[PDB]
Amino acid sequence: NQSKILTLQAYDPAKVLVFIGGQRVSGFAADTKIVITRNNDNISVHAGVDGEISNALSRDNTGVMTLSLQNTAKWNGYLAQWQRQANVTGLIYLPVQVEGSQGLSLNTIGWIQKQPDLSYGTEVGQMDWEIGVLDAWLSPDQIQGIAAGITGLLGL
Amino acid sequence: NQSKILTLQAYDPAKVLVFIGGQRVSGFAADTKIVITRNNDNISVHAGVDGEISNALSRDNTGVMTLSLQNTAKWNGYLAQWQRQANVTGLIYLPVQVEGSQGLSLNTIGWIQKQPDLSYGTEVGQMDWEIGVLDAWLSPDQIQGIAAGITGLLGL
Amino acid sequence: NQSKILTLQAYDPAKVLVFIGGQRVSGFAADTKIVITRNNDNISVHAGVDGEISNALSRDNTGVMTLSLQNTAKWNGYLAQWQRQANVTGLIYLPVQVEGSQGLSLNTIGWIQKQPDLSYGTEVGQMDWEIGVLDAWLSPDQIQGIAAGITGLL
Amino acid sequence: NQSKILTLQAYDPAKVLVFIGGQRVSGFAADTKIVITRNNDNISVHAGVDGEISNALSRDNTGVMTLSLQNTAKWNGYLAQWQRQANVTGLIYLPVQVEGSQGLSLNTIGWIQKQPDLSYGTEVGQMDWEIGVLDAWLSPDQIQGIAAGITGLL
Amino acid sequence: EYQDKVVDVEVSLGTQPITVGFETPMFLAMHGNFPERIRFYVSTAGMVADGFAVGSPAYQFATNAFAGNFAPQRVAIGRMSIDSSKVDFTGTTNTEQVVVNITLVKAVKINVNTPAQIATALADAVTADTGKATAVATGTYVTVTAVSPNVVSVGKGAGVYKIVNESSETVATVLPSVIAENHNWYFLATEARSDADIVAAAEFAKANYKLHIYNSTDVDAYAPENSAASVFDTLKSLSYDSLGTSDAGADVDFTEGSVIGAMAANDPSYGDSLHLKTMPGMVPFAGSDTQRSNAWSRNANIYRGLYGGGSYIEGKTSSGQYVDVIRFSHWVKFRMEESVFAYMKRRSDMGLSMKMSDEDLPVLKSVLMNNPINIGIRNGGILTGYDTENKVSYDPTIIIPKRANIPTNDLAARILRDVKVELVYNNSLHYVKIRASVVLDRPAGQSTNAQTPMSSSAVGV
Amino acid sequence: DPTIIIPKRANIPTNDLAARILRDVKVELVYNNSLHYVKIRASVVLDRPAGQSTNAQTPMSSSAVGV
Repeated sequence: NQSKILTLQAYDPAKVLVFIGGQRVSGFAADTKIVITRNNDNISVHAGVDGEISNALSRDNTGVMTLSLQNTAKWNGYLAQWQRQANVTGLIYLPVQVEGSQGLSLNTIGWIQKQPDLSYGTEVGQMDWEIGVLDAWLSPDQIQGIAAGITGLLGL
Repeated sequence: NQSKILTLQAYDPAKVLVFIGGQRVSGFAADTKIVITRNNDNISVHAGVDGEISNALSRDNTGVMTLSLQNTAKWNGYLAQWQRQANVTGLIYLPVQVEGSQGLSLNTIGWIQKQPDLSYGTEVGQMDWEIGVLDAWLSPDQIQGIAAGITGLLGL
Repeated sequence: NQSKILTLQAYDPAKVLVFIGGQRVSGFAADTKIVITRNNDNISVHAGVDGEISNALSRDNTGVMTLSLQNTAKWNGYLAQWQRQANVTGLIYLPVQVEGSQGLSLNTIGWIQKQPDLSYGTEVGQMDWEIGVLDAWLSPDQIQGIAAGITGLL
Repeated sequence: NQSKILTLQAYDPAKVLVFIGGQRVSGFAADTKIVITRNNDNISVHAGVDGEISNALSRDNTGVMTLSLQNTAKWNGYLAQWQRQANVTGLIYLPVQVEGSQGLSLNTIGWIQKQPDLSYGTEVGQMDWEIGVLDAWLSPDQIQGIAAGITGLL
Repeated sequence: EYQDKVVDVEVSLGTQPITVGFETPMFLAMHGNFPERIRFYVSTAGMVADGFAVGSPAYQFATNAFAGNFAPQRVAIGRMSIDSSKVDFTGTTNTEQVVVNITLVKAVKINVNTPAQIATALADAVTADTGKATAVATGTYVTVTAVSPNVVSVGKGAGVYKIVNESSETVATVLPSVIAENHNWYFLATEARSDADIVAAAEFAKANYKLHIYNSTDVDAYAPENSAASVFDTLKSLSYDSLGTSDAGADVDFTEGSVIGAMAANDPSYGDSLHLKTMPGMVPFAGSDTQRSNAWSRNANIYRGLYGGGSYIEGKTSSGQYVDVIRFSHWVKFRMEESVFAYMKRRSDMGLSMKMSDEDLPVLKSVLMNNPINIGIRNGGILTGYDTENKVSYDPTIIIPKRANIPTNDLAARILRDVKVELVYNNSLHYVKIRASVVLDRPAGQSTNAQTPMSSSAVGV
Repeated sequence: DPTIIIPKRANIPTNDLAARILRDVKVELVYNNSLHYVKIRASVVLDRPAGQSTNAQTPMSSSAVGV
């Protein structure tokens, strides 16, 4: 076969929308906006004494989301104030939504995990917020023609 | 959307003021003045046996502050004399304040943790003092329009 | 087929006005006058092993504009004084507008990035101040015609 | 439009006086006489993926000034003796002032950084002493006019 | 003047304001809104300010002209004296008739049954509404007439009917008068759409180098070729040149404006034609496919819809020549007169008037090649190069005589003659044919011959 | 461009040579006028302005019919 264009419109980093609490977030830095990862694998395998393989689904779905920002963005102050308020009162849970472009998306409830480290140097620094999320299953959503494809897979 | 300037005035490294005991500190080196970091995460997560997630806030807020100086600065002698005096008598706690420019700031009480290592070589060396601080929560302070933004976040 | 002249008006370098902060700049050196370049490619391509290819749009438009001036122009002193003032106070952003004669134009906000070397010799030298711009998109405002909608069989 | 002469006085290389330690330096070589350059950019830019950009002001003004002298000038011996004396005792800092004819000037504290190579051939050679300066900001003191306040629509 | 503010800013809403060279059309309507015989208007709003009623024939023509992609920014309106007016209801309608009507500004209301009842009802409302206008129904239509020297204008809207103005002044006699006041108009359109009136205008335009356009609702337009009962047939026999197209709304919307709106700003120098151009306001032709064939042989162009849009098909004139060729001929004539004339005046006003000698006549090659000819080549309207079959070159030629070759009589009259020029026109593309093929499985191996194909058989003697 | 015209000795009356005075030197100049007043015509669009004309030809600068 010959070459083929995977999509019709190009992936645009500015088209990726990040919402925390209900407000869009601006002030990203460097060449990595967000990184979404899980904490544990989906299935753990165990060997047997006579060749049998037993698989067990995992029931933990927490994950981490690293947000990279410049230290000149007001969202740094927003997050710091939220952290102080949460420590004082107790409310720590806020909604988190990420609308990807030509890619998977996320919609769950998150919290602030670890405060980054400042570094005042010659250039402008970078702060990386770890935001933990309850459910970390990515959703096809915008991508079309998925319902038909799912029923196409065979298995026994 | 198009491009946008995050701020109006440029970040200036000399505008960052560091105070220890009540005197400004001069003699920084290389391309990193100070580094502020925490010791533990803000929240630790635990998995359940049926999908529940339980979160626990941390009650420890100590941190570290690395001060980079040339070995030709008098503040090296100041810190050495203070260390000897503290060892002899017992008073080790002194105030520490850092006033950042277009960034987060700090105001707490600190102490001297570990003495750096000298290295006499061909070029002029660098000594890094670890200063431990009681509270390491960064404060928006100078940044304006934070009180209104904090009340804007939704959550349940 | 006969050769055709492109534009009915000759390209006059004196019609390429440079405005920094609202003042016209005079005292340019020989050879080139203005050099405008971007910093990164507009579209990046991710080539696949099988053959599928995907592209991404760059969101960074930082560029560098080079101004060449003679050693005897007052604008060198102007730029030095502006550099000192911006250093002491902090405000470093000023408007920059370039109007082409028969070509593209430019209008964004710029700043002084690098100061040039100063040589002294038998002849009068040249100093190239490096000015950075927020966005480096060239604009075809002077040319008349709307065919972008007409073009394109995508 | 008519061509305009920039400065009413010609640029005379003999009016560019160099003062090191309070003495005038004589015996310069051919082609260039003084070369003054900085070491790092004045403003650095942190480009963001989304489009937000932030800049920082450099706090380092170290520079290198290159002096070219003939092999038969006494100032070579002067510099060698000064180098030896600074090595044995320890004091290495001396004032440096450069006065331009119709251009920018310079006045800071300098030191000898690198000694030049010494070649011997059919013709009289050239040796380029490298002098470092604490600050490399050029000053428009000789030119008269205050328009920095006038300029600027920031 | 006194200005209270150093800087003044006018702020408006809706859009930003739209000036180019264009040829104005002239529409010969029937009205009495001014004593003049020709007036220029720049917008529809200007017409109603002059007492023209919304939906009137003059208003409908103007609104369509300004809506084109090549619309002009200034139209011209003729004037013929009204004797009366009619509102004809020879057609079913089942909705309120909002018949706009203006004297010297109301909107009559009607409700609906049969045409006789609605026609009578309208006349009832006109009376006792303003006892200085005449209204009387007659069978299936109402006649409206002014009782006094008072401007009366009947409009249109929300109904299914047509307005038919009438006048005693024939077109053949009015036209010599309107041209007297002003001659700055190129396209000619006429409201009076009788068979004899249209033919009279066509003869006039031909002799005055104007372009004549007319729509027609005649059913005979697409009738069988044998039936020569349509106006299109009459013009074809006379070998006149006029652009006519069949349209159902020709007498209710006056779609001539839409056709003109696509030509006013189209300079002929590009050689572009009316094929496939979009007319914003006409309706696609519906008559089967054979009916389309009949119209084509009639030189009666149609508006036809394809692939969701509307497309004007072929601009053949009454004589059979394509319209783009006719416009080119007029463009060549006009732009050569001005170019030579404009050069003589630049010399006559300097005191150094041009003189008939071999040292001055040759200069014309630089004048003619400059303004008219060179523009055509740049825009692609004039072919140049070489022909590989006829073995001739297409380069334009210009021949000028010599003083020794001019008869003594002409020198006395001071007139030059026998200047000759040649040009080649560039023809657009209208139709295309394709011969595709499909292979089902494993076509047989091709010939393995690997020699250069000989271009001719050896045996020829 | 400024012009300067100077006469010739043959064009000077005999009387002026006795008085030793020259006359009729003529000069021309053009003044440059500053700006005092300015007017602006701004406009505002509310929603989806209609599609513009698709004409893509060079705009003819004059009407053909002028005679």
